[PDB]
Amino acid sequence: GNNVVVLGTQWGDEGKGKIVDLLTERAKYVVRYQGGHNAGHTLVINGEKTVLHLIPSGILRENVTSIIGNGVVLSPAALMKEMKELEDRGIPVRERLLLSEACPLILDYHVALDNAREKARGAKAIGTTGRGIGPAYEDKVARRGLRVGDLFDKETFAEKLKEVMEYHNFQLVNYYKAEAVDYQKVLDDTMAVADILTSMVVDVSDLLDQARQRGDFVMFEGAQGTLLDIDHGTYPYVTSSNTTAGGVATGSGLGPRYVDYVLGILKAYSTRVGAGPFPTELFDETGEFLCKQGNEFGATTGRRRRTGWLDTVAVRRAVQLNSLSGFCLTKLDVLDGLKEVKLCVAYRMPDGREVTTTPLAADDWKGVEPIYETMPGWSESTFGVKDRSGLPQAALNYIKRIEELTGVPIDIISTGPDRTETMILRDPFDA
Amino acid sequence: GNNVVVLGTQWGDEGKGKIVDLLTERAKYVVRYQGGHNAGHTLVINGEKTVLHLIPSGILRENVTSIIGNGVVLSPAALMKEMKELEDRGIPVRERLLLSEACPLILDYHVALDNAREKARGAKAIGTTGRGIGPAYEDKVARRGLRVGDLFDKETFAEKLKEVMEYHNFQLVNYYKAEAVDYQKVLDDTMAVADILTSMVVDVSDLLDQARQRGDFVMFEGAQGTLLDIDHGTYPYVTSSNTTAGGVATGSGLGPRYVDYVLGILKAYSTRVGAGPFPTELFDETGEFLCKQGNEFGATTGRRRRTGWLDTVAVRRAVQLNSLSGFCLTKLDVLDGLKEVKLCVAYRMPDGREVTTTPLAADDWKGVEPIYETMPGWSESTFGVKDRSGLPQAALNYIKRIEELTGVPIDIISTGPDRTETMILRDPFDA
Ligand SMILES: O=c1[nH]cnc2c1ncn2[C@@H]1O[C@H](COP(=O)(O)O)[C@@H](O)[C@H]1O
Ligand SMILES: O=c1[nH]cnc2c1ncn2[C@@H]1O[C@H](COP(=O)(O)O)[C@@H](O)[C@H]1O
Ligand SMILES: O=CN(O)CC(=O)O
Ligand SMILES: O=CN(O)CC(=O)O
Repeated sequence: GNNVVVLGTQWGDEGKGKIVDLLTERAKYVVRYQGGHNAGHTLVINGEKTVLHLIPSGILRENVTSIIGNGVVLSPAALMKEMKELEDRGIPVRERLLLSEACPLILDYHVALDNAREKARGAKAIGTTGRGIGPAYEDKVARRGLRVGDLFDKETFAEKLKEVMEYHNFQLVNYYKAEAVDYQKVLDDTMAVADILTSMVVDVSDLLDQARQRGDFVMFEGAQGTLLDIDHGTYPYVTSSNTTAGGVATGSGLGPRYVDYVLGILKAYSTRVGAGPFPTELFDETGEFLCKQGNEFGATTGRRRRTGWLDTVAVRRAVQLNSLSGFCLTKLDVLDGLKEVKLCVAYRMPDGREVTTTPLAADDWKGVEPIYETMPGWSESTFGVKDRSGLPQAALNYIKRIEELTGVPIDIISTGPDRTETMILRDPFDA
Repeated sequence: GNNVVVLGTQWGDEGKGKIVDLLTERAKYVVRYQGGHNAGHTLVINGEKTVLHLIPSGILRENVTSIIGNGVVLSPAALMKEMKELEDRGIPVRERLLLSEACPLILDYHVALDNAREKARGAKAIGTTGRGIGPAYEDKVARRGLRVGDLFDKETFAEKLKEVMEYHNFQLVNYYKAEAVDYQKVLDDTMAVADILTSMVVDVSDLLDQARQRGDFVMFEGAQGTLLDIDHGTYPYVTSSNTTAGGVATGSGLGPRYVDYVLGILKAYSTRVGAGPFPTELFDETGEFLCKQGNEFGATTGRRRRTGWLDTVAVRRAVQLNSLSGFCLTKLDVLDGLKEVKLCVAYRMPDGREVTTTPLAADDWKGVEPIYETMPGWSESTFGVKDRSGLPQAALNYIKRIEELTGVPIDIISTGPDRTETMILRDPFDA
């Protein structure tokens, strides 16, 4: 399919950046349909790293026009930050990148708010990345926010800005007893980058309609993961946007009927950053082993990531939700050395029932325990293996049972962080 | 296609209820994927009216399970209100209707907030329906809201409720100098309907996955219209959810790849309720004629609706956005008697350019004027005509040029408010 969707089947941090960069070879466009700079999509070409946060993972490819769609909450400061960094490394970000005038803006006050609300939660803190994501999405739905296109008239912007900040500060100071963030300062910072963004502005939905009509290879890149969906996730321990493929047509403008292949990025084991349910969570050396080996530390915050065995149940939901066409198995080599391996095949409900369906809101997950199928590990090395013939029978079996369990094929297998340390058993643009 | 989407191509009030009720004949399920009780979907069977607001338009059909998906913001009070009304007329609402535990709740404080913010806008008021829609969607994205599933434990609910209201009231009283809405009262009202909703709760996304796998006829019903989309609409004069087909997979849980046919409901002329851009707006007898004849008055508020000629440009956007498979032409008989007819074929930009693409945010629409193609009307009557042979050549021509202009076929033509006063030139479930 020309229009391929690559998204996180778990809780984010499955390894999407690498796959977007990988598959972008034949693509003319890469589009982010949601999230913000809360992400940390890491690219490694020949061993040279690049951590992307807001910038689409097709930024290091001459042929690709990277696009930040309307669904995405844009932080002027972060964008400017990333560009220079890439520009200093030979990537003409401004010739490659495009953005929607529809994109919500994230400003100083959104972070202050993001932090007050979090603190306000005491023990019940979500573990948000503290980037004003939550608040930015709020102001939007409220029809009170600033989008990219408001910079079109700096006069009315400053007026609109004064009004909105006037409002937020009363709450910051008067309710949260927090300091007020200054209007003139945020104004000054904003209006100093205004001209840049506005020049990257294009009609994204009309744009993609033309590519589709011509048959161009479009790649929509997701951030976060299925279980962090604002609707379908473990509410309220979720992100503020829709991380399920449906957010593709809403935050890009593409016809829902034009999505061709939904590629699910599946890490060989689970991880979570931020508070929230996680059945297959391990608190033993096996879980610490995964931490040290998969190098599970937040790429935006640097927070230690919680680890666990693969959960085919939370995954099976992701499957149905995104109409996944196939999987890309990431970090399988992190399993090397393990004796026994475990996938979660079902959940034991607190009332004694056994189910193969996940609960919904965070509360509903309470006494839910995991049922596993233990499998033999493999001492052999898997790192860098670019073919199955090099994958040991166990590894191969683990993979197959996963397909069997989910009914979805492991189309690509990633055996290392570098672009080349991978296997494409089926190409999404082909099949 | 089994999975048919029926949505508003304009600004809502195109006549969706009637088409949902119409086409539901072979459907097992009807799903609302967004909106709230801000809608007013009117059904007329043999001349008997039923105004639906939150209840899906497949509620008067024995064979159909009506579903209110997770995208929908649910007002406990409105639901209870509608049910009794239908129950008093022989519709066993509780045996027919199902709802998602994921659904956001709308309470007293959301309306108070909705009204303060509106007032707060002075002249720049949006013209919201004042049903707490805006605020309900806000609390959700904020991860501070109450969803249906919180009623699962009334103890923690009351606690969660106390906290949220505690917060809103400080702003109502302290900022907006408005009265505080009482916690115990809202608690009392809520907990008095708690058991009803919770018994209609089902797993909607898992549910629809099974129907899809079996090949059931599913009907997703939209509310509002394409130009009221929170992202793609005339921001901030929009609604707080996504009225484009992409909101189908996000507020239902259906795989974006499972939508089969997007049916666009197109009224023969335009209308708008609430503030906002409307190029083809008429302020002359022709525009008043349409008002009196199409009986254009808000079905939720009873507000006089603004009228205008058909705008193929605002429509052409809707087309691309929703990947429309076809159109259903509504209210064509309202045109009877007119001498000349006019469709908007392009816009004259304020800088002198001529475009066939619509601007985005409300501001961007400023000096935008419409370019028309005038056509001969028809004195003949069109009301009740169930076939083309009865449609006069002019009418027929108006229809064809519309297809030509948009590149999408008028699959169904509605010649009156009653279920039977229609024409299905192509059935969506068939083709
Ligand atoms: O890209 C990400 N990867 C993993 N977790 C994330 C990512 N972005 C946000 N989160 C989680 O999203 C939740 C809410 O934070 P938000 O994105 O800051 O609004 C917390 O559990 C965050 O850790
Ligand atoms: O179903 C509807 N039909 C037509 N206009 C609507 C409908 N629902 C909301 N609106 C418009 O939506 C805008 C914002 O109001 P909201 O839906 O109250 O949040 C105003 O222009 C409303 O008139
Ligand atoms: O790659 C992104 N991170 O792991 C999320 C974070 O640091 O919060
Ligand atoms: O049918 C719904 N109305 O026209 C909207 C309203 O009354 O605001």
